[PDB]
Amino acid sequence: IGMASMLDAMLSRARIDARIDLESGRISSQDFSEITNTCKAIEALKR
Amino acid sequence: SGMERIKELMEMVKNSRMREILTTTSVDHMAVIKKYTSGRQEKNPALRMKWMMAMKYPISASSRIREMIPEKDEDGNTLWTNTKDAGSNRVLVSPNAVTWWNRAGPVSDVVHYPRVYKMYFDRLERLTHGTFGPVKFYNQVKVRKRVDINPGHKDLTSREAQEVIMEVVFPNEVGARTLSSDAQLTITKEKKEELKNCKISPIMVAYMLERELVRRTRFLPIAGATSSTYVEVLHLTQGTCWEQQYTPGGEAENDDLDQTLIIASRNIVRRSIVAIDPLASLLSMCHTTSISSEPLVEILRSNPTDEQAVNICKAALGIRINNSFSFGGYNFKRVKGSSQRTEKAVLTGNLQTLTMTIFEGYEEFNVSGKRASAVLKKGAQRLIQAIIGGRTLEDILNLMITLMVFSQEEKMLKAVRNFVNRANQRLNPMYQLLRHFQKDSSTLLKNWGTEEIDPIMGIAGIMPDGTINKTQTLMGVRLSQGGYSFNERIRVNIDKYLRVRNEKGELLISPEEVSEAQGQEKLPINYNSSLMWEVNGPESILTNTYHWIIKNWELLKTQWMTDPTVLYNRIEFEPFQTLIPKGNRAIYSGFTRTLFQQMRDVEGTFDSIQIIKLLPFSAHPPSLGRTQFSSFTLNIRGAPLRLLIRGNSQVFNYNQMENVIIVLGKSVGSPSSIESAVLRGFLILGKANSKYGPVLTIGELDKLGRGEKANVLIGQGDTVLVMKRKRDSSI
Amino acid sequence: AKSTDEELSYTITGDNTKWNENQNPRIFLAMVLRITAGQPEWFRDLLAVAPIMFSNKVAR
Amino acid sequence: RGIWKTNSETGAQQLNPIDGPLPEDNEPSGYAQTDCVLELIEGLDRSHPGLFETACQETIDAIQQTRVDKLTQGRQTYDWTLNRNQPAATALANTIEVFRKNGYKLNESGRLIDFLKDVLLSFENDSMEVTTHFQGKKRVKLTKKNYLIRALTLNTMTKD
Amino acid sequence: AISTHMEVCFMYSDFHFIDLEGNTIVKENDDAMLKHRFEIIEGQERNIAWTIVNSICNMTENSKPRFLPDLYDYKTNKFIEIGVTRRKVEDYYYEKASKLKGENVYIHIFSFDGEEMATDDEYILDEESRARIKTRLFVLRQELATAGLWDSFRQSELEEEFSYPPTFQRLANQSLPPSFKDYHQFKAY
RNA sequence: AGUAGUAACAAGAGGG
RNA sequence: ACCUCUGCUUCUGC
Ligand SMILES: CN1CN([C@@H]2O[C@H](COP(=O)(O)OP(=O)(O)OP(=O)(O)O)[C@@H](O)[C@H]2O)c2nc(N)[nH]c(=O)c21
Ligand SMILES: [Mg+2]
Repeated sequence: IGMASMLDAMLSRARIDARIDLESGRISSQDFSEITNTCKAIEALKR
Repeated sequence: SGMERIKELMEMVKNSRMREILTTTSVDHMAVIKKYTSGRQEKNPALRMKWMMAMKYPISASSRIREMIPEKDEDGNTLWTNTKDAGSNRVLVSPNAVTWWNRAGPVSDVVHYPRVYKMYFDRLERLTHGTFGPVKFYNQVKVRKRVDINPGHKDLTSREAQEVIMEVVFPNEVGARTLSSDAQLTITKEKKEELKNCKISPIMVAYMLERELVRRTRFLPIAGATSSTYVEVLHLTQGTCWEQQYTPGGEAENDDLDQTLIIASRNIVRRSIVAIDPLASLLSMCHTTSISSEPLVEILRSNPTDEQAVNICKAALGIRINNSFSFGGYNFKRVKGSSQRTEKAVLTGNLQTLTMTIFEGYEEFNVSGKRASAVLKKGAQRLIQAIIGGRTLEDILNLMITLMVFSQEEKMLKAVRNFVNRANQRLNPMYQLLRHFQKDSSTLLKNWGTEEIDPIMGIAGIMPDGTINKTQTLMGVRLSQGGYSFNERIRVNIDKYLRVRNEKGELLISPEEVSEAQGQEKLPINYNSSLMWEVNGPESILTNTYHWIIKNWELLKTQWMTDPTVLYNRIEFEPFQTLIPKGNRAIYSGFTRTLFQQMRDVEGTFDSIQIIKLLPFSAHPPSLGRTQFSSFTLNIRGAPLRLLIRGNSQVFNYNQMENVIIVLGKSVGSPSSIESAVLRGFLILGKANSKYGPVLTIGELDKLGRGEKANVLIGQGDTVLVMKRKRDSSI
Repeated sequence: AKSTDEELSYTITGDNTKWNENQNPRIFLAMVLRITAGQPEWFRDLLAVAPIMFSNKVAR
Repeated sequence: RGIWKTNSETGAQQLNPIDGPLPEDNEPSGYAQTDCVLELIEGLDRSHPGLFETACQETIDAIQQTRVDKLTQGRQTYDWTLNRNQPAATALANTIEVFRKNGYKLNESGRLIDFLKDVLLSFENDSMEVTTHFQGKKRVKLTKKNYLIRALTLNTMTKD
Repeated sequence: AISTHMEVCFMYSDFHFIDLEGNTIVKENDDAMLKHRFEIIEGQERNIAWTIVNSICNMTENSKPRFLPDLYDYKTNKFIEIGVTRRKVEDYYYEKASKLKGENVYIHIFSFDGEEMATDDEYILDEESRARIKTRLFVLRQELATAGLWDSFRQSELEEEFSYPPTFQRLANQSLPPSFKDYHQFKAY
């Protein structure tokens, strides 16, 4: 359920998932960078 | 990780169309576009598959197949192609690719399979460890009932299963609402543990968990045990003319066992009351009966069920009883007084006639419980006052409601907001009025009232709320404390007629108090008894009795002619007596024996079909009566069937064309104008006659005289010429 | 059970001819309005739509 | 033997047999009588106190809860945007899309009843615009009448 | 109110990070070596917001709040309600500490004057950082005031509908038994 | 011709 | 004369 666009929903999921991944040990910083960065590119390309 | 998915997304968003779609499609609207298709549901899949399986590449597979398996196999077969399936990026492949993968593909480990697919694997386990008895051949009515079809469920609603599955498979997507129940939480823990690291598709996990957790049912013709482990193998255990005795591997629910114990005990009690020596007969049946090959005696020794029939059996066996019954999960023990069962009609708040039993009389009740207790008082549909205690206010709540329901008051009757299921089968009234007021007290509490209780610095109060109040409460409701010696099992004695008394000689239980409800056992009962038909059930009492008469007809006929009273008293007719309403047994007997004597007296008017039909009704000390009967009532599963004295009925009819007697729709084989055994003290001569005056009812033949012939609406639209006989026949 | 022993009982094995071709949208409009008597007008009008559309239908 | 009228909106010839003359033979007849129907329904209400009210309250609850996507369930559906049959979901998608392009989008709520609102409001449009693929793609403007006739259309086929 | 509240929220977090070791820090670059101190929850669509809440609670085994908070702090591991009010920081706090009674949420009210109020008059945010918010609020109330709109703003902080539009109404009128002139007459009958 | 049976198939569509 | 595509997709409801 949601009024959010499919894209905004996916971006917010990726961000939070990458954070918990990091502060659980599952993911390194040089991934967590790559994701949050990719997210911001998508963010801008959306613009 | 989440590495490659975001890269993909990045990729997609570079494309303008996809970006438009992704930016202008809400999450809600995704539901629509997800099903957007040019492909239609195949209308004839059987034909289409036969056609396509002739083709080189009928299967559609993910494009990644192309990197996962060789294009050709050792034998020269092409296994995949680059042709896109219409509407996707899947590609067209050969069935040879499926076999290839199955011989030479990536091997996975399957540790989770048994756990994810437990519902299915459990079926096999129960079969692998099942035991077969022999096959018996007989005709038995299979009555269509809603039954459970999936053993090992957790009795969750679809809401609660959803909530649990969300926590197990998709915990971060749960949203606001999290799990109330401790049942939910303990299931979640277990499943989380069993299915950790699981790499099977979460679609299959969720699908399986949902199938497994929710109780599912179905309407099926079923003659025997209705438990789900039996339903599961109905195809194997039950045929049109046969039973394959069988016991599934694994343990029964305590709930199924308890339920069956009650049914067995009631059947035994009801059969025993009609014997010359009830206690002797009950003891015999107790000592031969088994449930799933467990002796009933052992079950009765070790089972805590407190129920009237169960307690009669326990008394007979020298087992100590708790003279209590359960209602809504709480044990009730009446302290003082008593009341009366009464059948009367009740307009509920739904605006509905619903005419089940009332309790009418003074009754003090001590009520134990899980975490709660109370001192309910009850008159006639009255809550004289209920003082409730417990660990939590919560535990005082459940029981609080239960007790208002139990009261039978008009304030809960006219407060509900049907009496049957959809198949129009009657349901449990004083348990469903509980279920309703369970999840919605609202109306009840604000339609119950309140009370201004004195300062008496001890007896608190509960309001039309759940709130606690100082010197107010609900109408007759209190909150105090009190309530070990409730559970103490006492030594009792029992007389020849099943009356149970304490060591001081006080009447605790009488057979007439035993519920008349004819239930269906969840587990197989074998009486192993000469006092019970081999085939269980009321319908089978009917078919078996008539089948037995017919097959023994030569003997029984000569006994009818030479030695009637021995025939009437034969033991094979006692089960059938339990189908006849208690109050009618004697008059029905009297009527029957008189008709049989008239048949003897008026020579050449023998009729074997009439004798067979009426014979079971002879088996009770007869009483004198004036009453003429056009039918006898039998009670079959709570519903009167009427067997017509004259000719065929739905219950019992002779079919000329087949030359068979049909009883509730089952063949039980086969063996002048004057009818000697239809009216007592009259003969039917033949067709009515206008030249003998107008048409009387039966109940107006009253004042005719020897030799005097009338016209009678005798039954089923017929009018016949009768004659009041000149002599009489005595019994 | 509800009958007396003196009554005849017959069963019609029954089929309706031209069911689809003889039921009428206007009649179903009446049924819906009657069934929903006393209910909120928005709901009544909502349910009445289908019958009204059927009264005004055309076939390809 | 009923009454003919011309529909103001579609121009359709419309036959009304209701409260018409009573059947005169055993041939199939459509001369149903409103007052007789209402008597039967009232008789049924009497025989089932509270049934209509409850069934109505359950329907109201459903109206509130039901999502647009409920309409994705179904088989072949006449698609007025194509004047052709399509799977239900595709037909739904097409209607939603053409609606929003013509300014009807209460259904963005995601609730079915808002789509129903859109449907009725769509009939006020002077000129519903759709696109054909010429025999390529091309904008077509339907007259109010064209659109209404399509909205009220049943597609027909033979039963195999 | 919605734009205002959400601006404060955004200011509260933007340009605020955590190290490789893990000490609160401020920065103007806002960049792939550090990590945001705060999760911003406000502005997210409700379902997504709850997704974020749940994800965090599952990582910490923090209990889940009854209400949707505005932020979460990865340093103090608290959820945060922001408030903005024309009336009294004094009273609007205890208005919300009510709403959130039993919860475990740092509250942080801000008035348009400047003066603020947090939990246990204890601040998890720095002075420079709160300065900006307090300032921004006043400068907004200034832009509100000289626009004519502060006096307006400082005084705020259904049955289902379904009817027939004209065409469908006309169709309804023509779907009746023959004696009736219109749908409303028929419905009354 | 044949299949069929109240209307169809007995190749269709597109390019050149 | 060749080339290409197609074998439920202008036609299957509740
Ligand atoms: C409402 N009840 C319940 N009850 C006793 O509790 C028993 C169990 O209640 P129930 O749920 O109706 O079960 P039961 O009657 O066994 O069901 P069935 O006979 O249909 O199988 C009843 O048979 C009855 O003896 C009561 N006993 C007394 N004295 N007064 C009451 O008001 C009530
Ligand atoms: Mg028909």
